[PDB]
Amino acid sequence: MLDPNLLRTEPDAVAEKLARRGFKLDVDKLRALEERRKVLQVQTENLQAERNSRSKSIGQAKARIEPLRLEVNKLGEQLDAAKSELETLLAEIRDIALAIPNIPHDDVPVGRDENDNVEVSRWGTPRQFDFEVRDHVTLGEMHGGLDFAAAVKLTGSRFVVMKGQLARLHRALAQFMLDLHTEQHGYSENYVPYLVNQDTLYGTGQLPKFAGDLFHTRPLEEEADSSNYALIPTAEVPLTNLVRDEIIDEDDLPIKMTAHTPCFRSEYGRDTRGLIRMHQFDKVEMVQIVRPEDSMAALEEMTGHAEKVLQLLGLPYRKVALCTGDMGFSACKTYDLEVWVPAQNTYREISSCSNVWDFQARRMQARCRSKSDKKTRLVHTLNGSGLAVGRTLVALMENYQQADGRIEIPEVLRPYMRGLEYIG
Amino acid sequence: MLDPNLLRTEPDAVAEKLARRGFKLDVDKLRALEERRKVLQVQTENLQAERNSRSKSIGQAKARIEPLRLEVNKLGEQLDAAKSELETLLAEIRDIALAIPNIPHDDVPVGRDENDNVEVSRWGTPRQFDFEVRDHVTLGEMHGGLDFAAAVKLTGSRFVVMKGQLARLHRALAQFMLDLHTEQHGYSENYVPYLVNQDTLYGTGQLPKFAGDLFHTRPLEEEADSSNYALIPTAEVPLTNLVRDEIIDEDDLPIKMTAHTPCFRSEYGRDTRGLIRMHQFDKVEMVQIVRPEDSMAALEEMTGHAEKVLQLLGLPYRKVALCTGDMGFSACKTYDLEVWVPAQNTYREISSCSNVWDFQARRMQARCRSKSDKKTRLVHTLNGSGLAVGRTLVALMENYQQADGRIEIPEVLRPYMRGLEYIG
Ligand SMILES: Cn1c(=O)ccn([C@@H]2O[C@H](COS(=O)(=O)NC(=O)[C@@H](N)CO)[C@@H](O)[C@H]2O)c1=O
Ligand SMILES: Cn1c(=O)ccn([C@@H]2O[C@H](COS(=O)(=O)NC(=O)[C@@H](N)CO)[C@@H](O)[C@H]2O)c1=O
Ligand SMILES: [Ca+2]
Ligand SMILES: [Ca+2]
Ligand SMILES: [Ca+2]
Ligand SMILES: [Ca+2]
Ligand SMILES: [Ca+2]
Ligand SMILES: [Ca+2]
Repeated sequence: MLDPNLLRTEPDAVAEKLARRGFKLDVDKLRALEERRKVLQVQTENLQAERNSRSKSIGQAKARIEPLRLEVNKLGEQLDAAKSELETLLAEIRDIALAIPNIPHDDVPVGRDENDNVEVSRWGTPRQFDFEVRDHVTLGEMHGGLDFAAAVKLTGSRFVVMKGQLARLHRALAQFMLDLHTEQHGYSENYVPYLVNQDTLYGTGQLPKFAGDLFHTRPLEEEADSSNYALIPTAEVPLTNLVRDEIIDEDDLPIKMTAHTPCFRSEYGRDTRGLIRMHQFDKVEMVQIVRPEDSMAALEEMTGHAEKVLQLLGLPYRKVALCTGDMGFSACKTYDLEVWVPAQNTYREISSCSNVWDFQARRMQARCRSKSDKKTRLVHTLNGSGLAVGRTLVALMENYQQADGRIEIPEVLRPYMRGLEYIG
Repeated sequence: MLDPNLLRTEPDAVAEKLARRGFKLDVDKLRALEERRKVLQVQTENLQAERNSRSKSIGQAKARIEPLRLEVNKLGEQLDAAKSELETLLAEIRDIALAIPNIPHDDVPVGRDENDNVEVSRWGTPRQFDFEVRDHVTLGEMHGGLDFAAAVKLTGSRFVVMKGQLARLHRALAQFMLDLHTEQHGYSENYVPYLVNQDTLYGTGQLPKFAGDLFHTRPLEEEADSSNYALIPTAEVPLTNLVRDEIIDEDDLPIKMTAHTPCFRSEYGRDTRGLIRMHQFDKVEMVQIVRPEDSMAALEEMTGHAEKVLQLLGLPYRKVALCTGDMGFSACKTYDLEVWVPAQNTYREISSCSNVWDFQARRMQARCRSKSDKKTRLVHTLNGSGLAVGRTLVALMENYQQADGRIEIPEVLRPYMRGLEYIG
């Protein structure tokens, strides 16, 4: 959510910044609804005042009454109707305001799509192979460790069953990422719900615009009106909402959180084969709750935390600053890490690191204050993959493959694999 | 599913064994539907034969035809109607047969409920405290590590947010269990889908009788008729279904599988406070696919594997043989492990270990064969908690608490906690 006062005082300037994302704000419709809202607000608050007054006239008459009793019930009918009308108009203005993406930061290059994104840095040298490169799918079949057909039988398409040593390697990856961020990077570990409510989804921006990208659960019989849940598309959703309706002491900031969770999404034709696009995938998420003036330094730090995973694993990658047209809804500034994928002869996204500014903090009412201060202010929120675990397994398998199909275990993972050097 | 031939040849003996579970099989209704089914089966298969014959009369006439063309379309109408009627009757017989629980094994003591269960063994001596025992909820609040209120905000009741060192301890527990079973007990590790289809749920016995105990997901827009899924209530569901529609070589048995997953259930008034009853909980599951003659020896072995977790963690427990009236739907024989819970002054279930016999194997069409053999036979299936991770955390916190609220880390977990001796 954008600052309502910023929409009221600078709508054409807001519209101009949003135009860079390819988003067209309907200033006229929004203005026409807001002008009508002010008329109905006055009518309603006048009705509220007259009802409260005639109610008080009854209280002093019933102590010192049917003609006044009928008048208060007639006024009560009219006010309830007036409030219902105003609330429908408020919901309509809300539907527009909550579908507005975040204003891009001035650091963000202007562009229409992913082809306009700018490479910032590059690390490592993609390996030169002495044999024909096998993809992770072929390697998974050779070890009998990645079974797509069994997952179609159990569930359907875009699911996988991992078996044996490759399942153990996938686990070792998540353990290594969690230990790195909690031991070296200052993140606190968390176990979170994998099902969340509507308030949580509005808070981080999945609602109202991206309901179709979620798996929704039908309400429970014994919880009929309180269990309309959705599976989390990322640990960012429950972790960021931990500060919803909180006033944090500024001395307690930054709040750095990490979690390892399955991620459920329903986004065809693109990446039909393998682990790249899945309905369920594991991801080690990093979330930072910071002071408004520290968010840009925190973005650089958190991106470096995700880069450290790829460097210790010895996986060559490139760092890309996303353009205005390729950014996600909540982001004001994003860096993507793209890992070398040998069988695809290109770099593929493995992490997305964002500064959300006060966008989710406004929706959530997540505030901070210095003990002295007469008023609070909204915090800033940041989130980044450190990393997507299935895509790391793809990168690891393809980059560490041996001529016979054996997978060399990266040195940093060997302590997590009981010192094992090769799979197979 | 029970053997259909066993219901046809010994219905009163089947009914008598089921009576011990408190289940009343309607032999009369089942017999009346089956007698009618045989009448409709003859009528239909006669219509099939006459349609196939008159179709063949057209093929030889169109080479050597309207009076015969009208006759085949009239017969086609009648057969489609006859098949539709028969299929409705088959579905009705199926609804009864698929709601029949498993026949108890003769080893199982006869009883009505949990008060008729028999203690087999006991291990360890419950600790005597020099202070008032705090429950895990109070201990969680003291460390700031178990937050129920934040989970209500994120989702609703029967969810938890674990923060910091207690979240790390919960993870260390699951890592220790997985390593024990894969390194010492001969189980192969697996990554499974946490959403499953209707076939999978029928296969392990959740369907048709326990749909209300599940969280169901609404179908996806782009997968309208193939995505009616439910969240898994246990890793037993996807793991056991891995052998659905398979013919296994008997030399490849036993197939021993393990997985660590969240478990989603919707079962009020009982265990309102804490981690004992939750909508989401982690569990390390053990599944065995064995030869029919090895299932009873496998039950003893798998129960010992779950006991080994509690012994290495130094958690006193009791082993209980469940009576006929306290067994779960699929089980023919079950042992429950009940861990000492200091704040409750009793033993509480932490594991349920079952021999399912050929019940799920029949539903799934999971078979085995010796290379010589002219026919196959159904395998046996077994499943057991090694263990429920949230309930292990309860047991660990309460049994290892210090006077000031500090949690002593059990010796076997110290390598999984970087050598840390105490939380706090
Ligand atoms: C398997 N798979 C997918 O199917 C889709 C995405 N990803 C990876 O997830 C990373 C993070 O996704 S995101 O870009 O939408 N950003 C977030 O979720 C934020 N909370 C930051 O993590 C992508 O970069 C993909 O690599 C999959 O792995
Ligand atoms: C948190 N919580 C619950 O809310 C309910 C049960 N449990 C534990 O789960 C164990 C296994 O559940 S079961 O008895 O239904 N059996 C199975 O699911 C089989 N697949 C074997 O694991 C119980 O023994 C409870 O300890 C919870 O922890
Ligand atoms: Ca501080
Ligand atoms: Ca992106
Ligand atoms: Ca975001
Ligand atoms: Ca063998
Ligand atoms: Ca039980
Ligand atoms: Ca069972």
